[PDB]
Amino acid sequence: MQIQTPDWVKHAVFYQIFPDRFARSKQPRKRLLQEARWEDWDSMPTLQGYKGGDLWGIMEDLDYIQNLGINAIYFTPIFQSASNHRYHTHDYYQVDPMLGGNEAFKELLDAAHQRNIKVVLDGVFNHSSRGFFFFHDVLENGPHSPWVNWFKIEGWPLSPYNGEFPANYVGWAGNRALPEFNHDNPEVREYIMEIAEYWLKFGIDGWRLDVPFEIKTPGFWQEFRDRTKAINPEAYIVGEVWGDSRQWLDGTQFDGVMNYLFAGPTIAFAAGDRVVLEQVQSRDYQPYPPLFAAEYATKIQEVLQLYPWEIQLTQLNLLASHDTARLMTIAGGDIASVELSTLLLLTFPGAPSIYYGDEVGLPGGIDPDSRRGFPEANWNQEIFNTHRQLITIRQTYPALRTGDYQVLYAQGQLYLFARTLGTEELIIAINAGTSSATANVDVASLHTQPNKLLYGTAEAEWNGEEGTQQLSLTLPARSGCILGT
Amino acid sequence: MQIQTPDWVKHAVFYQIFPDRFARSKQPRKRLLQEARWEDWDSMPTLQGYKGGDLWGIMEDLDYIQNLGINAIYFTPIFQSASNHRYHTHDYYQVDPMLGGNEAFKELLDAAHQRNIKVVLDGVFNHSSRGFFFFHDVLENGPHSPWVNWFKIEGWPLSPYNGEFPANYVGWAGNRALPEFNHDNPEVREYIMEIAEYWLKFGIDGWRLDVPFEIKTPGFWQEFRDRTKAINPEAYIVGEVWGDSRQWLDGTQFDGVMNYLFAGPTIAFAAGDRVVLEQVQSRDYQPYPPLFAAEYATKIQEVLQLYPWEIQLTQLNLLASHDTARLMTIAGGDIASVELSTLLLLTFPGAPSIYYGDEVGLPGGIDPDSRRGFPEANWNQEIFNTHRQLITIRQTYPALRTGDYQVLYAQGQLYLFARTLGTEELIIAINAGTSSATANVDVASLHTQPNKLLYGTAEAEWNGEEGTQQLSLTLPARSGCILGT
Repeated sequence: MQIQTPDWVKHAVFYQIFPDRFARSKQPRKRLLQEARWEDWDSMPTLQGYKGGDLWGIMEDLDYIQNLGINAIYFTPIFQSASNHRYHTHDYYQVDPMLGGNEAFKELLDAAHQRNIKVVLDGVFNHSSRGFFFFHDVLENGPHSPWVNWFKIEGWPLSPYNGEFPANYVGWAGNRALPEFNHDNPEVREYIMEIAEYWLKFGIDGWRLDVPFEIKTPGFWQEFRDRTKAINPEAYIVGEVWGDSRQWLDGTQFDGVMNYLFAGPTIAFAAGDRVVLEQVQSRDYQPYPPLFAAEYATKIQEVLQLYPWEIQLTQLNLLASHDTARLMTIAGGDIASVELSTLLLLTFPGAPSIYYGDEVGLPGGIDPDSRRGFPEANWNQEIFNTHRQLITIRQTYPALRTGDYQVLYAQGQLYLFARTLGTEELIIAINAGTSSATANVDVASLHTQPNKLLYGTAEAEWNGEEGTQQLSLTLPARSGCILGT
Repeated sequence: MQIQTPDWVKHAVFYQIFPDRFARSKQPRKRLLQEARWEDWDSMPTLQGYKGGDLWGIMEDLDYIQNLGINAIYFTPIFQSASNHRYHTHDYYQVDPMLGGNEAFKELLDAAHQRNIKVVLDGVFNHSSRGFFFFHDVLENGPHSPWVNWFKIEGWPLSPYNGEFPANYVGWAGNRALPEFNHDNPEVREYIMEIAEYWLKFGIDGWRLDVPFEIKTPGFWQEFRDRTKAINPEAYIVGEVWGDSRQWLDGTQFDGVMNYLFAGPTIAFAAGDRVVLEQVQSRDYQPYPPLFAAEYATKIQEVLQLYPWEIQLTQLNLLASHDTARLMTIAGGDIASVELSTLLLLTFPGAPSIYYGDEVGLPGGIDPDSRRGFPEANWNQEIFNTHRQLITIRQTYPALRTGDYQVLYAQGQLYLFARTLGTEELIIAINAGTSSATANVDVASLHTQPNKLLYGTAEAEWNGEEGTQQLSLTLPARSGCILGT
């Protein structure tokens, strides 16, 4: 049973979207009352002047997305839930009406696919909301309810909304809004597995798993993988696990996780002291303290020799997420830190992921509604071009996607590694220092001699003999470059 | 715009069913987890040994139903709601999973239709439940919720479950479990109209309207009729209104109501003193005090000259309902009262309705779970035959369905009326007394002379001259009969 992971993931460029705040469509939209008179429309305020984003919008902006060069988008939760509480699932079998429901989602899906762009959804199965039917039945029937043993019910009576009282049931992180499921209970296991299957049949391209480490019922995720893969052998399973994910990466559970273990160090190194350290994020990743090329190298090599390589190729690398401060903001505004990080991210083994906004420099606070961006131009044309250029490159050269990863130099604030697939070899260098740097590396590992600047505009590109290759590289302060040919 | 009402209703025999307590199917049923392993089934108790009724059952017993001679069944609420709280709608766009959901309902519908039997559903639109999505959003978002103006919100904060506090929102009959809608709000009007349309397209045969008199937003039910009739010109609209329904019976709203104004008197007369008078029912109808033939005649004639005749023909006559004590029980056990009432009901102008169980004598208390019957034999073969016989007759002779209604005699405890359509005339007599009775009526209204006992076995069937007809009828105590030919 050799380990296998979706090959399309291995060459994909992900784009994480927050649909409620990404884009609202143009032409009139029968948001909720689909069958409503365009005459009585002015009579219905809520629908007539709806504000936040919908799937319509996203679908309409598919041009922009694809132009950036991202071939797969993956959202937060989009199933039916109360406003700005998308994680308090109310109904898993419906897309939220305010987003356009199943009808709109269906159109986005089809639209994205004709363009050959995948779509992954965020599954929240550790807990739901008070309105979730079965919980409701329990709240409406107390002890006499048929599904009391579907949740983690402490005692009675329950105070789901009051506060000054106990609710005698377990809520995610001690909250009475996220009633936790009793995953041990096989019936629950079944209901969930069916939700996964339903959407896969619906035609979605895989699952993101919210806080999948909270669900510890043995055998769970393996079944989740079988029942999922059964429906679609090329479906992508990604757990949002911040930290050592070896428990779920033996090849029988997830295809990979959102690699925060790559995010922290990269920023620790790429931004170092510049890291704001209020926008952390310090449940999620450790982008501190600042690292030097040698510390980053040892840290990165630790990360890379941690999971089976097939999984490493289907890891979802990132620098920002809905749960964290945007990139431009976490770097105190330093463009350099943004260009250098993205450079490492887009040249790292695994699937790179961009948080909508970062390709444009859009800033993002940590909490709350210090966010927002429907991400009006209203950009940072510099950093955007970095993003689009780097993505083309990663799509132009195969070694950057599935090549190997070998550190060549790592001293002071200068870091050089090589991505190599077959005879195609590339050298990537990062000057995280403020002073123009220069390194003489013994590149005896390579079989060729990358001497063309595919990106980065660096100097000291002097090589030499062939018996035993020798290289001298000089890069401007706070810069990076890709060498090829 | 001449008044029109569904002609099929005019010749239908309705059967009111309580699906949760009518019949549970036989063969294994994947009740909730449709896609579940038959191996892990013993692992899922709730589904493995489910108790109460489902639509499967009903569908399976379609033979019995059709054998009784009922051609149209109509239920209580069956949409998603908490157990034994079917009126606390949680989701109008789903049949309750415990009943078999949309998948099972679909099969019953198809099955009933191939047998040429209609199906009407109970619509509860004046209020829902705490779990109803939009209410939930309001409970989860308080003042900041987008649909606060979708309900009747008094103030803040709300205590939807506590009790010792106000909930600052209006609940049907001062209850905090039935959050009332703001029908004035056009958006609400729209959402509802769409629910009606949805199910009609789904292929249901009309709507029963729960407490439709509580929804007083002007123009409501007329729109409800247009949008409904548009989808299906032969759809049946019935309001559950106990009392003078002239407000909704002008021909532009309902096709008729559940005629409690016929139920009360009929029992007042048919059962008189025998009426238990604890099982009333004394929000619903006035089956008291006992009436004499002359009081019943004047009362019945008042009822008949109350609505346009087209509506009278599509009125839903009844003697019992889910909201009231069964017939056999309300008559203290007196079979006579049961046979006489059914006789009047099945020979009255409009659509007759039988509450499942009454055709078998099954008893029914008023509250609570002094009910039940999956209605195991376990019958009353006498009263059943009365029911089946009388139904055949009503289906055999057209005058009993759409004929006119003329009182001939009404003195003491003896009542005689005639149903006449074209040249087909029938005489119906009721001896509500304990002593064999006899009447000499001047039947100069008739053009014929019904002299054959189609039912009832009575005596004194002596007629006479033709210039001016004269009739003498003698019936045993507590008896009735139908005369024809």
